[PDB]
Formats: sequence, C-alpha cells, structure tokens
Amino acid sequence: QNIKNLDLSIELDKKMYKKKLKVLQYEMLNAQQFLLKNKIGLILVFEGMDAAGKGGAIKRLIERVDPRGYVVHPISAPQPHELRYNYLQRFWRKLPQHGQIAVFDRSWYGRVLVERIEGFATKDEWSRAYEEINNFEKILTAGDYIIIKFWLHVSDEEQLKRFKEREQNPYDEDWRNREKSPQYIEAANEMFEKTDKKNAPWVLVAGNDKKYARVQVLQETLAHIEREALKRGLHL
Amino acid sequence: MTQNIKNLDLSIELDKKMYKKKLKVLQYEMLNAQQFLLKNKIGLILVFEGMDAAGKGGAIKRLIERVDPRGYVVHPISAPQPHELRYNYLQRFWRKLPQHGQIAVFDRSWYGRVLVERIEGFATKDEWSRAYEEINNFEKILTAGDYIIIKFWLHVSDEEQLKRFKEREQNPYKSWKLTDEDWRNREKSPQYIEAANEMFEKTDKKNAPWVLVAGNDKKYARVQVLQETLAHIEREALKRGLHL
Amino acid sequence: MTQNIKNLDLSIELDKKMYKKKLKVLQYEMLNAQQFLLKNKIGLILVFEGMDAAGKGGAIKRLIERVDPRGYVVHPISAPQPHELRYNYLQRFWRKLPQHGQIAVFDRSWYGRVLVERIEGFATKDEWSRAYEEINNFEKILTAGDYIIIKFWLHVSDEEQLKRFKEREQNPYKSWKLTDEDWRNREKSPQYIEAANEMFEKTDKKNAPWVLVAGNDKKYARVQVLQETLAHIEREALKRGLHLTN
Amino acid sequence: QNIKNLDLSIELDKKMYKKKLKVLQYEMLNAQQFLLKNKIGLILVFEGMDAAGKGGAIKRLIERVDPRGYVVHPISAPQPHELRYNYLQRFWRKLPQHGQIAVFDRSWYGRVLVERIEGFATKDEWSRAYEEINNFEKILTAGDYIIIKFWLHVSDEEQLKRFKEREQNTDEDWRNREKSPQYIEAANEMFEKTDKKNAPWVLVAGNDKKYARVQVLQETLAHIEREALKRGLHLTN
Repeated sequence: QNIKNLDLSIELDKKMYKKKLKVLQYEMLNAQQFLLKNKIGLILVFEGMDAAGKGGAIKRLIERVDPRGYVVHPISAPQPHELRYNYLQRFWRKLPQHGQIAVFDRSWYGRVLVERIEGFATKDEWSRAYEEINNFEKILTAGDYIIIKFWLHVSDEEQLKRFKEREQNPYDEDWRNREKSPQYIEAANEMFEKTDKKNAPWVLVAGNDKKYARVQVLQETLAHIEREALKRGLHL
Repeated sequence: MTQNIKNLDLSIELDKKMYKKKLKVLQYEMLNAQQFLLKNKIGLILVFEGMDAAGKGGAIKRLIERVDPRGYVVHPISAPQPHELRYNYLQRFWRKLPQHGQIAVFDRSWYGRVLVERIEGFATKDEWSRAYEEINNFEKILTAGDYIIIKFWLHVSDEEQLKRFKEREQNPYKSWKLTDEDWRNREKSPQYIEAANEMFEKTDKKNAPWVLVAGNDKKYARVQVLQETLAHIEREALKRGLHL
Repeated sequence: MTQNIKNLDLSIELDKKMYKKKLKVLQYEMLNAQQFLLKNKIGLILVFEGMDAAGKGGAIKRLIERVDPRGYVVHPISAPQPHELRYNYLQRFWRKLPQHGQIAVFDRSWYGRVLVERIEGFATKDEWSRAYEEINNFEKILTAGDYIIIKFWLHVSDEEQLKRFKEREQNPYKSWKLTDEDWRNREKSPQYIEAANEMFEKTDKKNAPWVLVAGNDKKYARVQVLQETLAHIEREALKRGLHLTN
Repeated sequence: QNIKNLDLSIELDKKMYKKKLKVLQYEMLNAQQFLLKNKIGLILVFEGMDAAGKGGAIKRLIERVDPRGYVVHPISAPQPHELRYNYLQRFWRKLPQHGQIAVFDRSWYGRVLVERIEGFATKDEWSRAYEEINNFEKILTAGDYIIIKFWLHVSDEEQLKRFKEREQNTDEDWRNREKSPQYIEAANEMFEKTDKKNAPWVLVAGNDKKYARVQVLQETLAHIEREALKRGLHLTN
C-alpha cells in the first residue's frame, strides 16, 4: 500500500531533462499511434495538491501527440445540472472512444477528496465510492481501455512559493484550502489504500522539481502502456 | 432452490372482468408514484426483456397510460451498431439514464450482453461471462444513490407466441415492421431460455429484482407489471424513510 | 397568406360530446401517421406555446394517446439555466432534435427567446429582435430536409385562466408543484399578447405554420390540435411525392 | 471574390520562421486567455487538398495553448448514425462552450465539397447548403462566437510528393487527387458564396509548410483582434 510518507519530496533532476524529455515525448507519439491502430483507449487521471504541477505535466506529456486524438478535461466539483445524475454519469459522457486519449485534470476521485473533506458527499457516499470507482475502472479495463492515475505532491513551502508567483502572473478559497492540507493527505492516503489496482495503478509523483515530475509522468505512462502491450500480445 | 427459473412459471394463469377496475386504479396509482418520485428526485428505471411477442410493448403502454409524458422516455434497444462499438457496452445506457425524478423505460436493455449477444456470438465467452458481475455493479451504483430499478421478463408459450406472430402480420399497423429474424429466433428459443435462467441466477438482486411474468394472458401480465412496479417503488421508498 | 393575430380568435367556440367519436378516430389516425413517418424516415416536431393553463399538456396527451411511446419524446422546456447559457440558445434544441422517423414534442420551445425571455429581460433587445429570422432559418434548415414542423398557440380568456389556476390548486397531483411563475406571467399577459402577435407575424411560414387554438373548450382544442397535425402531415407528404393513407 | 487561381503557390519563408513562430504562438496563448476571460468561443475551420498541411498548421497554432481549453475534431463523411439527423446536428453537438476553442479538420463544408463531388448529397441539398451554412455561422457569430475558415492549397507535384512520403512511413486520397479539378471548382463556388465579414475564408498556399503555419497564426490573431475591437474589447496584454 502506497502512502505520501514514502515519497521523497527532495528528489530532483538536472538539465538532462531536455534529452529525456525529447526522447519520451516522441515515444508518447509512437504510443498514440499504437493505441489508435489497435483501438485501445487511454485514460489518464491527475490529482494532487493545488499548484502541484498537474497542468505542466499534462502539457509535457501530450506536447508531441496529435491533438486530433485527445481531449484534456478540466474537472470541477459537480454543479446543479450535473447533480441531476449519478456522480459518474458526467465521466461516462466524457469517455474516449476506443483508440482515443482522455486526460482528466481532477476526476471522479473528487468524490473521495474535495467532496469528502468539504461535505459535498455524505459519509456513506464517499465511504462506498472506493468500491464503486474500482468497479467503474474494472469494467473499462476488462475491455479495450488502459487507465493510469497520478497523484502530484508538493511541500507546503513549494506550494506557497507557487501561489505567490501565480498571483503576480494575472493569467480566495485556495488559500483557505491550503489550511486543510492534512485532511487532504489523509484522504489521498485512504484513496491509495483502496483504489491502487494492478489494472489501474496509482503513481505518486513528488513535484517540487517540475522537470523530474514531468519526466516521471512520461516514464510511468509509457511503462504502463508497454506492459499492457505485452499482456495483449501486441508489438510496441 | 429459490433461484427463479422460467420452468417454474405457470403459463396457464389468467385474469377475468376485474381487469378494467384494477387497471384504472393501478394506472392512477402509477401517476401518483410518478409525482412522488418527482417531488423526492428519485429516478425510476424499468427494464423489459423476454420472448418475441410476449407483450412488452402492451405492458409498457398500460403502465404509462396515465403518467405525464413530460416525465418519461421509452427506449427501444437493438444490438450495438458500429458507432456504439466505439465505447464500452454500458456507455450508451449511461447516456440514456433518467435524471433524478424522471422515468426511463428500456424495451430491451444492457442484458442483451448476456442474451442476444451471447447467443449470436456478438460477445465473446469472456465478455458475456463477466458481464453478469459488471451489470450487478452498474445497477448497484445507481440504486445506492437516487434510482430505483426493476426488471421484467415477459414469457409466453411457443403456441401463444406463434398465434401472436400470425396476428401481427394481419394487423395493418404492425404488418409493416415484422422481421424474419423473429421467425429465425423461434428455433433458438431453448438457448434463450438457458441464457435467461443463468441471467436470473446471477443478477436477481433485492436492490434490482427480476420479475418473471406469465404473458399468455395479456391482462394478467399488464396488471402484474403495474402491481410489481408499485410494490417495489413502495419498498424502496420505505428503505429511504419515505412513505407513499 | 394572412397575418394571424390573437384578437381574431373566437374564444366562444365549443364542441359537444361528439368529442368521443372524432377523438378516437383521430387518435388512431395519429398512430397511422406515426407508422407513415417511421416508414418514410421523416421526423416530426410539434411545438406548443400559449398562456399558462391554456391546455397544452392535455392537448399533447390526447395527441399521443394511441401512439407508440418508443417513437416519441415530450420535452418540458424552461428558461435557460447557467449550464445551457454556455452555448448558443438553440444548441439545447439541436441536442433534442428527433431522429428521422421519430417524434419530438416541445412543451414550450425556442420561441421562449421572443416570449418569456423578451418579456422578463433574459434576452437583450438585440437578441430577441434578431431571433425571429434566426428561428425561421433554423426551422427552414430542418424542413428542407426530412423533418415536418408545426407550432400551436393555445389561448384562453383571463377568466377561464383564473378558473383553471384555482382548480389546479385543488388538483391533488398538480397542487404540490410551484406556480409563482404562472402568476407572474398572468400579470404580464397584455405583453404576452403583443409578443405572440409579433411572433405570428414574423414566423408563420408554409413550411412551419402557426395554428391558433381557442382553448376555453378543452375538447374543441384537443380535436383541433389533432386535426391540424394530421392535415399538415398529409400536405407535406403530398409535397414529398408520398401518400398518407388510412 | 477569392479564387484558387489567384493564389501564388511559390510563396516561401526562410529561417526567420523560428522567431516569428514563437512570437505568434505566445500571442495565441494570450488570445486564449482573452477568449476565456470574456466568454467568447472560437471556431477554426480547416479545409483543403489532401496532404495540404492542415494537421501541421493546427499543431503549430495550438502548440502553446492550454489543452484544457480546446478540442480538435477530425471530421469524416457522415456515417449511418449521423445520417439519422440533419447534417448540421453533429456539429451543433461539437460546438465549443463560450470561452472555449474548437478546431475542425474538415467540417460542415463537406456538404458542398466531397459530398457534392461524390454524390453523397443531391443537387438540391448541396446547392442550398451555402445559404444554410451562412445562416448557421450567422446565428453563432451574432452571439458570443468567432469563426474563421482556412483553405490550404498545394500544387499537384507537391501533393504527389507528400503522398509518396506518407505511403513510405488510403485509396480515397488518390480518388480525390484524380478529381482535384472538380474540388477546385467546388471550393471556388464555396468562396464566392460563404466568404462573409463575420466568418471569412483565408486561402493559404501550402507548398512551403513554414509560411503556411505562420499565415494561419497571423490571420487567426488578426481576426480575433478585429472582433475584439468590434465588441468594444481590447486584445492587448
């Protein structure tokens, strides 16, 4: 079982980042062509602390991928029109077709994160959601979908630095939520305990160094895809 | 065993002239149930499967006759087409789910995965074999929230089914849309019975029950669909602390 | 070939209990029309607008009573909510369009853009004033293909409307629903008459006609909706080189 | 009126491409933030000859734009499930929300291009489609949408070269190459009838991919900025 206490947030990567980044981004383009020809859809989930580096990691991963074959979804907490359905319906509507890629910047795991800590979901709802989500991902992965989920983590000091830099780049609740970091760590740990499956693994990425985090996201995506290619008897 | 099987269904049961009274009463009760579900924002999902010409359409129509049509959709489900095969086989049904408080009726449904798709080989052995648990999990996530689900299997004898095939080709309203495949599948009825019984064994749950309806007498079948729907709605409401 | 106006409608017209005979006959003709539309893969779009409690729901229910529900959807349309305001105001209706061969009924519809949205200010002056032509173009794109469209405005007198408001507050199934909007709209009825008349002047087209229904007598209104629907389907079939046959 | 016969396919751009490209891509990022802040959607249409460079131009335009705010749709001819509706229905389903970006690699103009030439659409259908499409774009642009359409054109020899380079890394592409004169006629008629001030056509000579990409960027940004001015808004920094 994975827990945030096991991640070394001091891990760093130098300027060999340019080399590995180029190699891995072209490898990601190759993976896209493999997925398209074999009609296997790909689902990438990104969770983590605010400003942990989810957007930059996503962009580095899809930089060399053909945009005609992906959609990156920014997910917020359910709004009234979304609350007219079961909480997974919005995600079934956004599923990639076989062979396509869907990226979820935050995802259905909001059910056991912000909705749990803020009380949008009752104790019964979030407590049963682990098994419900395992079932959702299992129905998908028993067919022609691959699922992998990343949790990007940063220290409170690195997060504060990035908060300070973001308000100066003009391109609230977040400062309040920074105060609830221990609760989010506990909720994420329970999430790792109950939904880290061989068919849909969790990868914990220490994100203080953005370059290391981006390369790790790439490495884990490609390794998981490669394992699935081997398990299906296909050539990558 | 208390597993349901079609061989235990008494296809000789019938109903008389008390049909008009019971029918009008139960249809107005169904209107009442619709208003209750709307006020409490609980969606209702009714599944209809069975033999060809067993009476699904007539049962559905009698069930919704006094219900406000602004609050229901009846979906005629066929086998997955190429555009549907681009997704997991449950995606189309997640797209067709009612909003909380609305009613969705499925004339055939996701159980095609373990019925026609099994028998015709559209699904592989692994797919339909694992589909039972997948379907249980799907229905369980819905009913743990704000949906009520009940499923009906309408059955008729081979002789009654033949009589109804013949009556449909003589009806001007129906004779335009009757395929030879129904005549083809009459020969595969034993395989459908085995597949249906395994379905009943594995997916008849308290939160999503199967009701086996003897349909040779249409009046009996329609009254049973109404009664069982209303009784299940009341039981599930009670489990939520609500009273009709 | 004439401008319709609400002031030309005789709200005194009535129909006797000869309602049962014509009603059953017309409902079966509507089933036959459903079969014709499905066989020729022509979709049908029925719009209902009018005063609150003018009888839209009851008219819709009698129209589809003997129609197979696997081939229709009745949409209750309300004013756009935030999630709908993320798109052009017609996007939600394109998402609700019936497939070729199917029937879609709209209890209120896109004409809200020139009715409640105009009167309540949800739409700006420029928005509702340009909506007439926008809507004609929308309906023309649909009817030039394999769709038939017809639109009904149900009208009642203010006294009959008040009587029906009060009788619904005692309807065990109707009462529980909220009705504040209904009293708001009743207070603005003169403006609705003006707005609907401008609508009739600008969007009553041969490929998508407006039918003005005197609704004080519910039986008369139901028979008129059925008769006008079937007559329009017959004419449109003839224009397509097809024959609608009993 | 625009016609492909007036397009100079010899146009070129040299190594000043890298710097201009970087600047224009960052300007497109700024444009995305403006579009998002003001809740104005952007619709980019790409049509042209097979292998004219539409995909690469799209890729350079969105390279530095946040992918949480765009979708690029690869559009093919209507299939049976799409033929259950009016031909514009699929595209209304694909409209971006206010503030979002939607790119169409081929689009509703198939109605008057491939569908006209291959006979998927009858004479009546494709002949009335120009006005239908103008009305569609007009309802969108009178609200909170901006639309611009690009036609990418290449020479027959450059097209053959690119066909050979792709086959060394479908049949329909060779099918359309043989009917290229008819496609030129259809595109000219399209330009004549649907080049509107609110939804302009931009004809891009694509023999030099670098020039074509910079032109798509420049014309997109110029149209967005003009539209900002028309709405009383300032696209600056």
